[PDB]
Amino acid sequence: IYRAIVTSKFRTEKMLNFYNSIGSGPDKNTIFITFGRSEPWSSNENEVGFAPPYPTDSVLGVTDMWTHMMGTVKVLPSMLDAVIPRRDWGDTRYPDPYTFRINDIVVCNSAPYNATESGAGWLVYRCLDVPDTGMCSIASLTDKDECLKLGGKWTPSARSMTPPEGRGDAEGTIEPGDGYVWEYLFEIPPDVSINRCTNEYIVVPWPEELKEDPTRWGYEDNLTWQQDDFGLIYRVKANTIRFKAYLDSVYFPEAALPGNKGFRQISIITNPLEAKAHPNDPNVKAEKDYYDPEDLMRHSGEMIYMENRPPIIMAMDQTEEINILFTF
Amino acid sequence: IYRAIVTSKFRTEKMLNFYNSIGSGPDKNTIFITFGRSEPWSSNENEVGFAPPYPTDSVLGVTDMWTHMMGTVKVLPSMLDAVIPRRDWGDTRYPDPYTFRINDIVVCNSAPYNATESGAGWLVYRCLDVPDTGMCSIASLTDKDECLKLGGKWTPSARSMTPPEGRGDAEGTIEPGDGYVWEYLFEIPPDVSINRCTNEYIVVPWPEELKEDPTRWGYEDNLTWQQDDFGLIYRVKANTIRFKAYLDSVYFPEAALPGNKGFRQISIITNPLEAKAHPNDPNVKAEKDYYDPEDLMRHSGEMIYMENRPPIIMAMDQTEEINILFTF
Ligand SMILES: [Br-]
Ligand SMILES: [Br-]
Ligand SMILES: [Br-]
Ligand SMILES: [Br-]
Ligand SMILES: [Br-]
Ligand SMILES: [Br-]
Ligand SMILES: [Br-]
Ligand SMILES: [Br-]
Ligand SMILES: [Br-]
Ligand SMILES: [Br-]
Ligand SMILES: [Br-]
Ligand SMILES: [Br-]
Ligand SMILES: [Br-]
Ligand SMILES: [Br-]
Ligand SMILES: [Br-]
Ligand SMILES: [Br-]
Ligand SMILES: [Br-]
Ligand SMILES: [Br-]
Ligand SMILES: [Br-]
Ligand SMILES: [Br-]
Ligand SMILES: [Br-]
Repeated sequence: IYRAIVTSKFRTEKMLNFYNSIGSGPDKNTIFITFGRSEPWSSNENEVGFAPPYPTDSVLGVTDMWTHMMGTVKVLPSMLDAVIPRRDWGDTRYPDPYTFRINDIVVCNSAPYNATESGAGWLVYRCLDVPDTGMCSIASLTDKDECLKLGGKWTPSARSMTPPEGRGDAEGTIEPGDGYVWEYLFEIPPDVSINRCTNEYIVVPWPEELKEDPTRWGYEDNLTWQQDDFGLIYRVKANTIRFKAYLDSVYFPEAALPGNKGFRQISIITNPLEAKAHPNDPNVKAEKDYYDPEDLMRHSGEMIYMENRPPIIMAMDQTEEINILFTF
Repeated sequence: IYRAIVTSKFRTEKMLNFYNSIGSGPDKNTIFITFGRSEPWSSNENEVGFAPPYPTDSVLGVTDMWTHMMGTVKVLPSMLDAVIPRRDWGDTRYPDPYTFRINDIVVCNSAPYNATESGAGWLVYRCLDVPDTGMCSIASLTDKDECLKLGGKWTPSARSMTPPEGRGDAEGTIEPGDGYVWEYLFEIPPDVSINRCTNEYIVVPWPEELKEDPTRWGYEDNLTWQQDDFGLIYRVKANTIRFKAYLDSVYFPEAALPGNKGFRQISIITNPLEAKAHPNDPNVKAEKDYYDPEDLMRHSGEMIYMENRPPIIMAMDQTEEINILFTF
């Protein structure tokens, strides 16, 4: 008899609680990324389009993971980035380069066809309104607000004749005139773009990092903080965390030996405990940065994510980058 | 390209994130439950089978929600409960009352058909093994282990003769004889099974309260604490939280008088702010236990949940139990 819904702001909430929960202390969580394996999938595993087996969400799956674990890397917050699907205004290398949709977060000033204010990093804007005529996804209802009395995912006809520029009005509202409307959100720093961003995704700072260094993210001229309190991740429907962990082979010389067939498994384990002598002892939370699986209480903590992929070669003191996408 | 996924523990992990993120300070959350709208949805709202319209997950939705907010109550941890689907052994008022599957969580000792021990609350066992002979999701798979390794859930053709009793062996194993293995999990105190549980949901203690006082949850003999660290919610794949809160008219005189209109909207705002004298005044995260909407800065916080229902009359000195489900 009751009609309820979890609003998308809940998807962001989860993502935030998770990111905030991480910390040192018994009151906090420590997550460890893990790698391991050697037993090659099959012969034809180095082929192109080769899909290894999915990981088995089961205790046998978990143990089959812990058995092949070769080492562990503590994941700190500075390695987690709230990210959203990247969409550059006019990138014809993908679909609909000029036609968008309401609430679509579009990036600008990242390419010659984005160039709007050199010297600044990528500027990200939100699409508030679009051109009248178009399609309402479901049913029909089309005109000035025919699909705006209910507001269903609406794809317009006419295109964006031009990228929005600057930081809009006090509320970042910009009216290009092409029948579109945008809201200036923020500015991504060069290094962040270079180091953290990708072709698929961009980074959204966290409320905290935003409140501490506003100008850094082109968030200073912003007043919507008097309302959202640095809740940008909320404003752009961010609900995805992209990791960025480097495997320091310099740590372990175990597989940094010539041959090596690399590992094919990855897993994120939360709150694993340090191997105890007398099993009837007080469990200890693992808070160091690295660990030898044997130095870790097998099965301790919770395994929230397992990954299977082709083998990855590791050298002497060669640095290997690990990235994963958690969604909420 | 890669073959990876999130395991069941990830969901539990999210629920725990939510529950633990609540409190004071900036890295924690203050959740309020709002109740509002006195004006009828329509003249037929009091008619049986009447459902109002689904709320709209849009800024308009929130503005509207606020437009009609009558009051808001702070949500305390003691009000949230990790709950899992409830399946009572023997409840012949439902399907498979004697036929279970692997990993099913059954409840015994919660009614005559369950009775196993006066002097103990509900005992929640987990089905570990079942009769070899039976049927399978995919017909062409007339074999346990076959259907076991092929995915499909196996349904034993031989029913469970008697309900599992006691706490079992070392890890909690129990074998009546009907070729149905069981694993005792924990127990549920009356004060909880009576106020917290429902027909389809049984409460499961959170780690800290399982720690704070074990024997209470029949988790005393337990040894898994030497590894899972009171992570019971993980073992049962608990990802749902149930809200138990009370709306006292006494604190909202306005909204109540000998003849009011009631309230038809409930929603949840995380981290709202109190009213400001002026827009630039630093943001004052609202922590009081209850607010009149006017005392809160409109649109502050993040509305992660909305819900509309027929009117609920809020007479003088009468409290209303407001329940809310959250799935992660
Ligand atoms: Br109902
Ligand atoms: Br830390
Ligand atoms: Br399992
Ligand atoms: Br597990
Ligand atoms: Br850090
Ligand atoms: Br286009
Ligand atoms: Br970096
Ligand atoms: Br933050
Ligand atoms: Br931060
Ligand atoms: Br150990
Ligand atoms: Br699940
Ligand atoms: Br947590
Ligand atoms: Br909206
Ligand atoms: Br909103
Ligand atoms: Br409490
Ligand atoms: Br049956
Ligand atoms: Br009965
Ligand atoms: Br109670
Ligand atoms: Br807890
Ligand atoms: Br607790
Ligand atoms: Br205000």
